[PDB]
Amino acid sequence: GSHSMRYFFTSVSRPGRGEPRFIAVGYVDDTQFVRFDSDAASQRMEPRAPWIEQEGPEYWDGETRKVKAHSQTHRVDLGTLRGYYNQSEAGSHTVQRMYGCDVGSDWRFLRGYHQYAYDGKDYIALKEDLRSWTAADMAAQTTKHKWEAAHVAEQLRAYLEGTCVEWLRRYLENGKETLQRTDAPKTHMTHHAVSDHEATLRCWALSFYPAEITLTWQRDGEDQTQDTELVETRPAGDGTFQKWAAVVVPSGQEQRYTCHVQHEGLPKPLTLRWEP
Amino acid sequence: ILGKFLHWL
Amino acid sequence: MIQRTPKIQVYSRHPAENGKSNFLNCYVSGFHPSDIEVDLLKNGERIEKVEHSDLSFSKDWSFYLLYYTEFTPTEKDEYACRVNHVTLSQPKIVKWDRDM
Repeated sequence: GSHSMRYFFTSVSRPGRGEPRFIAVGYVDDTQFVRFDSDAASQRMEPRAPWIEQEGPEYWDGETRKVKAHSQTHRVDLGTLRGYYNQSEAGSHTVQRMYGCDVGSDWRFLRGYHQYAYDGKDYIALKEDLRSWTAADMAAQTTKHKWEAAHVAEQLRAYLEGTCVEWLRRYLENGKETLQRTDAPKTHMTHHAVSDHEATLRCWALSFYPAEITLTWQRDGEDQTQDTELVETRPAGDGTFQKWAAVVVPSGQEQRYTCHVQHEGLPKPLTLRWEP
Repeated sequence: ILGKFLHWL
Repeated sequence: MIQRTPKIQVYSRHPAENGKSNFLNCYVSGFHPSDIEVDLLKNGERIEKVEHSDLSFSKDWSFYLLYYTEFTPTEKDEYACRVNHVTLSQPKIVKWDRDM
């Protein structure tokens, strides 16, 4: 069904020694396809997925011009925010930006986003209407007023509804074979005796894509979240993902518990049991 | 593709 | 300004079998700010050739990074991940468990 394209940007000041670290990264769905790092020798936007290598020199030149511009605005934003919040030059701060669009299974525009954060706290965000801004505090309200007069929302709407989508489609058609694949998780269960009176059952999902997944445990067919543990979905280093879910149970009662796994590649979900 | 964005906070 | 201490996972890319080449991974996530030191260890010693994903972040603005390196698990060799961050008053070492 749905797909997304997402660009993320991070600048970090370095009070001591020169200009800020700038790192930018682009994704479609859960696949990184592009990157820039102000500290790398190349000083160029670099490919990070095979299917983007096809694109021609004009493309990489254009993208490079623009990431550099983005980093410049961040460079000045750091100074601007030190002013707004009245902070010293001592101490390192962080500006972050993300933007992108979503499309549905029909590949029509579904939703757009554009947000900033200062030191890990929401600063300003475009609202779902793409006309209006959410501004955290006096500082962010200053920015909001600046942007209202400079017609930034219009600039963003035009990108998010048009360009963002047209290029998302283009990407999904080149390297169709990586981005429109679904790899159903390979699954299995393990058992470990915790103590004399109990045991943990751990339910595994491996080698799957995309990352969205749901692992659920039941007892006698009733949803259980008491005495369960989930781990954050994590990358195997090869384009796929991993997750496990564990529950601790009285020993001798393993048969009463089942693990249910839901994923795009499993239209009918799996259930697993401890085979003694 | 990146937005053609010259925006300052 | 807020600070979130990293979560850490240590694991292999494929299920481990002694004597089969694999990849050892250290995923650090949910942390802020971005500066972080991560080493992979073998028997307590730092492994010099380790690669890492490019810095990215989640919906809550917290960062994540993947560090990795080729390896071959064995009966007795011990691999771990050591991490430092402003949030930690001393490096945190997480040993690799074949089954987490």
